[PDB]
Amino acid sequence: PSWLASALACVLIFTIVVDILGNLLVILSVYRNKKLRNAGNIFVVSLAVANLVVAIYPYPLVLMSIFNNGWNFGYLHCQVSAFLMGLSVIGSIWNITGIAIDRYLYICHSLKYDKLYSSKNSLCYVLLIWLLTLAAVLPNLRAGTLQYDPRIYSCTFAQSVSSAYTIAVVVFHFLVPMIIVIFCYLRIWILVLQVRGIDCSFWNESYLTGSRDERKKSLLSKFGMDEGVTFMFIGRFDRGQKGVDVLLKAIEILSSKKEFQEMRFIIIGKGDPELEGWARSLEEKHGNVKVITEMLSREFVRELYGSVDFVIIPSYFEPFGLVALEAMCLGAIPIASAVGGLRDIITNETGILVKAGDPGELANAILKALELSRSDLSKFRENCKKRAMSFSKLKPQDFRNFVTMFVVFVLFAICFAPLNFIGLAVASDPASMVPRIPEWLFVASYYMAYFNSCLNPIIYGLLDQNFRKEYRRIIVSLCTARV
Ligand SMILES: COc1ccc2[nH]c(-c3ccccc3)c(CCNC(C)=O)c2c1
Repeated sequence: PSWLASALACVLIFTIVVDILGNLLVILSVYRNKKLRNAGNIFVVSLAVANLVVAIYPYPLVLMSIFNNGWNFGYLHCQVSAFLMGLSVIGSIWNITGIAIDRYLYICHSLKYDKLYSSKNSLCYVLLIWLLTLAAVLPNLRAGTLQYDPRIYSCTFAQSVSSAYTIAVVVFHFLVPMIIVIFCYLRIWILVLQVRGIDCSFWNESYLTGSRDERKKSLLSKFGMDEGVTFMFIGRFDRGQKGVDVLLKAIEILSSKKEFQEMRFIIIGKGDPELEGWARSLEEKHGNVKVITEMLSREFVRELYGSVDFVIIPSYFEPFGLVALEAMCLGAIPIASAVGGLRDIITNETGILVKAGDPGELANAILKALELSRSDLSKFRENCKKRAMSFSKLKPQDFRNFVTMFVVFVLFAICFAPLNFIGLAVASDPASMVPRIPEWLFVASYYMAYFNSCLNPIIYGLLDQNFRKEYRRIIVSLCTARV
């Protein structure tokens, strides 16, 4: 239809104008604003340079080609314009990966140190990204996989020339970065929820009265057992979640060992009546095993964390693991499954890590925990506290920039997911699938991808307070005369 042709031209005109003005504002703002002048934003400047390239030479030729309803320029213009569109779109996905790693390394640095993370080698990594993308786009000139597509009025990467090239492009320059970025932002989100989650004004040693040795002697006395190395579990009783069954099997393995006499176990929780029986059975057979099926208050749990020597976390699946942080507040050394969430909290100096679902490896860990002398235990406890303390320090920070960068990525993925999905579909049978795929779907997936080249300036102005203020600062400074 006549309107379908002129509609596409509007989209490109809009994309071009917004891209040039908007990305000039992004590059200006970063070098103008002191807060935006960080080296971690070098990745944002190269991304704006990548976005700008397509609007000066390739996109205006595509716009002219709509009106000509054909390629009226040379084969060389068809090759160079197709090439620079490659450099831009491949450069931008890798630059987005660069930001995703930079930000994940920034949160980790602020957790371990009081000094601000300085992305010192950031400019050196941007030079590797453009060497990586130039290495990926350049083989296409000799392969002859760049040609004109009448359906979208442009010269681009033809997905039907050779399926091997298109499969590799979809795998290495879309799926691989996707997995890396999804991993970076997932690990960031969990660490923010842990920062949010902890309460240092509740889980605080100040509320505990005497000495640790005293508190423990008193706790054990109430339970009717002598002084020993005491271990505690606090969780639901279930087959494949919190792993009280791995702990129960471990207590059985240790009951034949001489070293068991020196051990004390406080198992707290409820759930499977079978796992309740097994636990009550070990309680009757051994006077160093105590089970608490009742529900205890935060206050009493806080006293237990400040008395017991170790907290066992034998979980199969533990997304956040606030329990470990809560225990570390009151100097309880955790022995926990090296699963997600707990591996982020427990460092090698602040606890013992074990492979989930192995009663043998847990039994040996408990034996290793027993062999630790008072002196080693004091440093371990001190470390545990310095680790909990580093989580709560990040509480007043502004986590808005993480959201803006995440939105910049999410929108990139939406714009390019159809193109890459079609890419795969065409790769399966280029001869058969070129007609079998709808024309509206094809034209939409290409112009959606083109539209992405103007989105980042709009996002920065809508979610980042600094970019919003600076955009206005520049606009006025150029349009308000001096007299
Ligand atoms: C591999 O070398 C090149 C070379 C030139 C290229 N130009 C484009 C492209 C630019 C803007 C919008 C859509 C596609 C790609 C991306 C091509 N991806 C797919 C799935 O066909 C490209 C790749």
